[PDB]
Amino acid sequence: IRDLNPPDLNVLYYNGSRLSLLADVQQLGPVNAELRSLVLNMVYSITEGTTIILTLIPRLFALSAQDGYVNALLQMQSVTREAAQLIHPEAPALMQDGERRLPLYEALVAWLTHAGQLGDTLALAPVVRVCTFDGAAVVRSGDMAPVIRYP
Amino acid sequence: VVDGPAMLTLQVLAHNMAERTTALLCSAAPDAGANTASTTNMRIFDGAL
Repeated sequence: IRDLNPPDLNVLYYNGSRLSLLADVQQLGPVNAELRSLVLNMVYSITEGTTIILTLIPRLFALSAQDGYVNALLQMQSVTREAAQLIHPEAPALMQDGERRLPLYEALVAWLTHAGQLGDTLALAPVVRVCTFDGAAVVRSGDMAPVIRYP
Repeated sequence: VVDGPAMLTLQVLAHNMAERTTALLCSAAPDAGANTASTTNMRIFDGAL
């Protein structure tokens, strides 16, 4: 997405290991296939209950003052920390046919089927997990491992 | 020991005067880099004349 806009993002971390990755160019074809797979699943999470959830943005930035567990969310690199500093949103009222329906419930289930699904949509599925039989908590790099399907 | 004609310089007091000593309470607490959700309500009260 940087290549469509005339720093930095290379370094990962896991188990304390520092490791970067080798890449030079990316073809403009498959990036559009990845990006169109994003933004369709991005849009399909936004439902009528989401704007009600957006009114709780002033609540979280007040709650991150009080508990460090809420401070474990924002990480200073999220948009929502700096978004809460400027925008004070408020709820729309009143919803059409609000007696018969549940807007907060419908926003979550549509969110769980598109955005929470998207970890499957870009890469392939995690078909396989690991079940050692003689119990080895760590399977070392360069060794075999027992293998059992994952649903 | 004060000279004679320098006494007449006191007329400048007719140009600038002041009134009473006023008590003060001043409260601004706690200064930045200290304000935490545990520590909001407590203040530092200081005084001056």
